[PDB]
Amino acid sequence: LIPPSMRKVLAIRMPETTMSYLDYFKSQNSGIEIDSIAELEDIDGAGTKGVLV
Amino acid sequence: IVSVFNHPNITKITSGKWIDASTMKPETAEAELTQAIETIETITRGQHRATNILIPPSMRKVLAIRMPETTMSYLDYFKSQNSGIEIDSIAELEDIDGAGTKGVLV
Amino acid sequence: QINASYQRDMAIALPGMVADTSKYNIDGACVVNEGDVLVGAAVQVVQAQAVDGHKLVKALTTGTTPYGVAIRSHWQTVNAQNQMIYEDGGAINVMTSGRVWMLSKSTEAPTFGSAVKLDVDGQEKSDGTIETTWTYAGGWTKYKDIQLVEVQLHQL
Amino acid sequence: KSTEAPTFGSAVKLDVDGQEKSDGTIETTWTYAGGWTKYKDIQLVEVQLHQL
Repeated sequence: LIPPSMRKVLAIRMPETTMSYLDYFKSQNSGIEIDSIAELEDIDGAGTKGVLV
Repeated sequence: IVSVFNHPNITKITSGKWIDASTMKPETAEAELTQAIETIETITRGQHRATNILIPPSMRKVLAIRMPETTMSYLDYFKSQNSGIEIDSIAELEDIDGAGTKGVLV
Repeated sequence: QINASYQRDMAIALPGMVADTSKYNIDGACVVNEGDVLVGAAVQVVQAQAVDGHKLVKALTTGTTPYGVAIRSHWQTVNAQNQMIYEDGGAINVMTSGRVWMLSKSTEAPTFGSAVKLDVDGQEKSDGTIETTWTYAGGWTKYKDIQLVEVQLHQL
Repeated sequence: KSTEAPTFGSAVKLDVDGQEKSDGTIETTWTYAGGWTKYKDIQLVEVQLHQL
């Protein structure tokens, strides 16, 4: 689970190729679901973000 | 009567110039377009998704550049990552305030 | 592409809203006189009819004593200047005891249980002049740039 | 914690622990109601509570 504002980080294409980081990561790691939860934007009340695995 | 560029409740984004003295920047355009789409997504809390883009007719040359060390272009990559959107050109966007100011509408 | 879900929080209360279901009391035999009353602002009694039974209420003014706070109703109110008011010459709801949300002119949270300070126009505000015997019930929230406060009202 | 019956209508005074006392250091606006009963070495008193 990742915050929605970090969805664009995983969509950057790797250099010298025409696929994103997320596609390669999903190909390497089969059977794992990645999703976004807006409650992860602020985890302590000061704007700090977090990722939950 | 209030125009669509002067509406006081819409979201305006300041941008770095895509063309700076005949120096194309094909990554800034893609970054700002993605930012605008994500802003529309996150401001209505998921109830509305962007579907149409209108760009000046003179900026279609920026989106036709081949990405380095490959074949397919920036526009093709953008469409592949954001299938389901329509991009068009409007001549009313060449000038938005009478002094040469350009703009993009999403 | 990966999905996302968002979350939003409802507001707490609105001006002239009964805070909770504690012991309360509302008077509905009162009639507005010479003007109109904003919902959520203090009122005062100018004259009580001896034999007819109705009481004449109007917006609070300097050098007077408040009697109650008008509360919300979707039937006995009219929509004017983008707010909800009670017009002249009509029945009014005046809450004389209990917890209620009312408009404020202050800037900082008040201390629990202290006395309530009133402004000249019938709205809550610290360091005011009009003296009251009501208390603060520990409520301090804002609904889209409108400042509200929770007040405990004792019957006169 | 007292030993004498209270007078009806008089104000009640509490103790530091939080229990009733005939001569306490905490002033309170409550009232006595008249009842004065003991249940197996425990002293009870009936108090009328007013809203703050």
